[PDB]
Amino acid sequence: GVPTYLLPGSSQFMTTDDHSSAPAFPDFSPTPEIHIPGRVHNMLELVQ
Amino acid sequence: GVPTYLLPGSSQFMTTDDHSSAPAFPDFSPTPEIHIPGRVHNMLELVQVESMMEINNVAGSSGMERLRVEISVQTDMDALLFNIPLDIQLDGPLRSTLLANIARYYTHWSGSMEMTFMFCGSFMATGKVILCYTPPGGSCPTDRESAMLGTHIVWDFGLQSSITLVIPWISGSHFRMFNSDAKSINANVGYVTCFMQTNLIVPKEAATSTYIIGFAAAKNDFSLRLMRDSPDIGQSQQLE
Amino acid sequence: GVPTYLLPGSSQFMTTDDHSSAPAFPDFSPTPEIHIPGRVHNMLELVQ
Amino acid sequence: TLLANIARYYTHWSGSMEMTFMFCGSFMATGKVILCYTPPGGSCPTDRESAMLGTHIVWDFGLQSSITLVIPWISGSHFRMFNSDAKSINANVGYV
Amino acid sequence: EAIQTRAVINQHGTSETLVENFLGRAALVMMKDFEYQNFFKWTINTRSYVQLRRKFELFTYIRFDSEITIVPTIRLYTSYSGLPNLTLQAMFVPVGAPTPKSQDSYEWQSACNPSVFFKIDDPPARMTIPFMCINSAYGMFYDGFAGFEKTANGLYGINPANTMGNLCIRVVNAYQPVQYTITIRIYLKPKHIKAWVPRPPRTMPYMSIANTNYTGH
Amino acid sequence: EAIQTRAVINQHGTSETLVENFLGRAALVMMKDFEYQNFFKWTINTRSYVQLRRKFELFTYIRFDSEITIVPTIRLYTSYSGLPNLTLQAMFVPVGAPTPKSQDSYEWQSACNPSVFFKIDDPPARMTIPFMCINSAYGMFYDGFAGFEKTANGLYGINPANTMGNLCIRVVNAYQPVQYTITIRIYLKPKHIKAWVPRPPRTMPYMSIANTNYTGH
Amino acid sequence: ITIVPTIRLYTSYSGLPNLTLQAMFVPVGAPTPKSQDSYEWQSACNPSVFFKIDDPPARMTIPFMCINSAYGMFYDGFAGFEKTANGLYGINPANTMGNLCIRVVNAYQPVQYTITIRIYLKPKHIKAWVPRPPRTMPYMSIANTNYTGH
Amino acid sequence: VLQLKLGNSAIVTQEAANMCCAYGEWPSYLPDNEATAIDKPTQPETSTDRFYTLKSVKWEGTSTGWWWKLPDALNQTGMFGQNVQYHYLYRSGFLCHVQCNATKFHQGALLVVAIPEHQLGKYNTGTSASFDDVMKGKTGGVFTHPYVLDDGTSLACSLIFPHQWINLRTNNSATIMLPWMNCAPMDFALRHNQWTLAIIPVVPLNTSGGTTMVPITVSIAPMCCEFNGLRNAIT
Repeated sequence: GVPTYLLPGSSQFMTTDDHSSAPAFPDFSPTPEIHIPGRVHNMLELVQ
Repeated sequence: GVPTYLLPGSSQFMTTDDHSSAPAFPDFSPTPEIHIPGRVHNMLELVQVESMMEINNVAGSSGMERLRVEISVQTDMDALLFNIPLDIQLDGPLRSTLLANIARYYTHWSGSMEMTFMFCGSFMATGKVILCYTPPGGSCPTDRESAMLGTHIVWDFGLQSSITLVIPWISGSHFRMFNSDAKSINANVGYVTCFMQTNLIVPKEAATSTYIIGFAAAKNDFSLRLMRDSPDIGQSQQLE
Repeated sequence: GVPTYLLPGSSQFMTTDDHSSAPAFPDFSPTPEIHIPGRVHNMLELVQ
Repeated sequence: TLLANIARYYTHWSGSMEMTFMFCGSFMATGKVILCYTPPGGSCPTDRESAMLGTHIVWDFGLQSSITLVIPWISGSHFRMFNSDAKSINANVGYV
Repeated sequence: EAIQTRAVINQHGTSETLVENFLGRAALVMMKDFEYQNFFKWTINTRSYVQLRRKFELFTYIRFDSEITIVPTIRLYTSYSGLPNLTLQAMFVPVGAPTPKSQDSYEWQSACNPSVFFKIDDPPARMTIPFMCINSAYGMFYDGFAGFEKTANGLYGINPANTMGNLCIRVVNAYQPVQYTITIRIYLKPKHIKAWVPRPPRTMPYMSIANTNYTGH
Repeated sequence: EAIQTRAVINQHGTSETLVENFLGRAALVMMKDFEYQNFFKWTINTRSYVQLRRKFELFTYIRFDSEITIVPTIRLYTSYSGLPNLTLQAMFVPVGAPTPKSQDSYEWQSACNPSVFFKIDDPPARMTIPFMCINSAYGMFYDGFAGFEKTANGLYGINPANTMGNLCIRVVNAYQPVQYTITIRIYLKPKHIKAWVPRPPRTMPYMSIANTNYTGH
Repeated sequence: ITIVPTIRLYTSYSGLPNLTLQAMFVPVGAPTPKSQDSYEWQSACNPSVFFKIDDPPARMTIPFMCINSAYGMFYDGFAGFEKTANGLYGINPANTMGNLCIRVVNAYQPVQYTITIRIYLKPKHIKAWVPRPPRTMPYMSIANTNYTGH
Repeated sequence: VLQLKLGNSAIVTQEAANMCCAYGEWPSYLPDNEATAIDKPTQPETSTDRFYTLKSVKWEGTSTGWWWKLPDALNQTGMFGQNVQYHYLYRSGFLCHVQCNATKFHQGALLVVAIPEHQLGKYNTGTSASFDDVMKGKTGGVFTHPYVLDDGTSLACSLIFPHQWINLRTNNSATIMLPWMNCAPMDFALRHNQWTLAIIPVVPLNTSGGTTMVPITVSIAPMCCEFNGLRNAIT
């Protein structure tokens, strides 16, 4: 096997972490995206 | 999956570990760095800065009086002016220098040291003094003859007001015996001692008392190791 | 993350293991080695 | 404004601001008004003379019904002193 | 009394005000207690708390995947401090499936509803629910009715396609001799956010959960 | 009585006296107890203990990221030796946000203040807080006033831009039947240190925490 | 160094508390703690390890910290010239390796327990010089290489 | 004998103008890439770039030292004072000049040290220094405990700051050039000081048949003043 050792904060749950998770529906194939006008990429577009 | 097995000290928290951690603000974009003058990369840059010594060891002198040694017409040739033990861990003139204060954060030190003295008398005031260097393990001179017999410079402060001494090597550490409670202190690594060669000569209108101030700093070959806690303040008892 | 599973003897401490450990003084820079005569590489040199 | 409502979700803001005014009187209605800008740290004008003495536009709304002001820079944040409970509020960054 | 201070705000870049970062924060969407009804049942929505609802109502159409983290805590009653390491079962029930009615109902073994088995003394459970809506995006606002029946006429603004499903959490372990209360915290982090048609922010207090009515102040 | 010994100190290299190593040591910055006020609240600063303060006051301007490790310990009262495996919540509150006032205050679900959920019997929690100051570097010394108000005139040397934020730690688990005391240790390890304008070291005892006053000895 | 702690209770369940332990290495140039709650436990320069009873044993590596190039197994000399040092034959202050202080961070629990600490030392990167005849006689002390009968 | 001329002001010196640039940096201007993210400052190269000669102070045998805080010393003096009072944002360097007038029969040494961010302290009290204690204007302050630099540090280690020595038997002039010393691109002049020009008599002034008092002249010139624009068009 791979010799590994655990670090501080190993089992912690941080509300701002960025990790992949386990998909609940591995074969769902969601609804295709269609064109909807007025998309917003940046909140700065709202203040102008 | 990956077959893994845990090691000793797997969940331990060592205060000196070097590991990446989870960022709390992944998209903060901190303030841009701007140019600020006088950046410091190495703590060794601090000890090469010249700093004053307390060359006045007369008991009872306080404050600014500790920073200057008085030469008067009453002072007789020859008399001992001041003595500087070149140990940056015991009480002495070097205890107030930047070099000593920084080195108190470390255990072992070695390298060369620069030393400068300034005569702050009047313009026409003139005289001769002898600055002596005693290597480690030697005997500190007791009179002008012994000082002259060793490594020395005959300084005529009437001509030039600044003289610079280059100490070849100083070294020291902190020790603790194995099975004994006896205290171990690093031995002396030499002295720098001043003896009056000729009496002070001043005009009638000038003052009859003058002063000498001193500075000390390390060279570029100085080094420090094994950072520790400075006992300069202390006074803590229960990790309040 | 990496899907991993633990093995038998995962948290054990074997007195004859050979693993790297955490350095207590990461920036100590120990004393340089100097030449000392009469080095011994093999204990067999002693019996001859 | 939308700008204020969005910026209330953030702490530090900086940049320029656009401002427009519209006169909704009748067609033949006419007159003159003075729009003044006071930079941050200045004194708000108290009469027409002080407003004219600063950065300003003399707006004749009889001719054109819309005028646009360009504010050079506004800035602000939220502050909290270290060892004191006294409230800290960002200072004014100018008036129009 | 307020101190009028200021600072030279030096900053640049717009990566923080991205919509993926604006709505991409894991927020607490539900917190419920049950003393060993007898189990946790809650339909997933983002309108439970006013802050998140106001943030989400800034756009008309939003499409996102849902990341759910379940943080359980147990407090005992009356006498040691040993919290049992119970096993928990969180099952996601889509809209087209029935939901359990009791602790030992038959739906807990559905084999089509995804379920997570996790322990109290373990890291919190976490699973990602994809975009399951019948439409291309969720409708934050709906100006219409579900149908033509008189029953639907009392359901203005409710689009049945906008429901997100049910999260049912139970304690698989049987009734222990001791008495305990389980607190469940549900954290929702949207992923792959896409938003359309921004709207004026809400400026008035909410009067209900499904009608956008307003009252004074 | 002291033994005058000596050794031939043989060493070279300057990598140890780097500023990144001089101030880059994880030091204990706070230690507080609370018996289940009722929770841990403390504004982050490096002047709490005299040693670290004296080390940091060797420079005028320092810019660094903060690494925080929280080490909790629990001791019971009056009768088994079973320490409950409680869940802890440490939330970092920046300067522009309000701080909680009670155990169950609304700010614990802020969704914008980062929070860490960790257990007693787990490895200590650890998170990195970046350089959040409004200026390019923290000011170890400030020769000025916050404002012009008479209130600010009593706050010499206090720059509101130098505050680092608040760390609030609570026990999410409800009140257990047993009585326990929680001890919290906060360890701060600066990262990416940059320092400017070195200063003479402090040689005199400190008289307060925010004025650099001095007294005898 | 690997630290293996074990705890045995007294007088009544078999539940061993999962206490937190703190092992700190103090080099020769630093003071050592005198009590459980002494100030040196937060030295911030002495490395410390926080680990739990029910975890894998703590393990850390201490480098070659001697002032000399190698440790002296034998020293034919004295520390200094003082009369105090004359009673310390064979003791070289440069050969000390440091102190290991281990405490229980957790406060006094209501129950009574005894903690046993086992310290395991595994040398690494060994270099040895000048082999010597093996010891053939019983040791009489720890720091003098005295010998007695048998 | 040379002259230091800046704008319409000139100072005659004793050729000892070996200028000491603090931290080896000349005061230049706010860099272009640091000005895009903040308010755009103009460059009033007006009479602000002249020497301002304060009132001469008396050096006696019991003097403890004098300090001046910048830009507080010039906040109510001339065009610089006007621009400070009318603009809310400022950024400038400085060029401090110190001169002494003494005969060949006088003695004494002055340490002219420019201390950045000198947070003044008190003695045997917990309350911080009041507003009047710090902001002393062009009159300047007087050291009470020069041995500790009035802040608990050591004057002995103050040599690490940009400094010059005035030894009456060698020279009588000191010139320290101070760049912008702040953690922000620009700052507020009215309630924050960047430098503190201190003149501590390390060696007391002494004489037998002299005047027992010599004057010390301090001249300070802002170098690269920049203020917020007060006339940007709003069209």
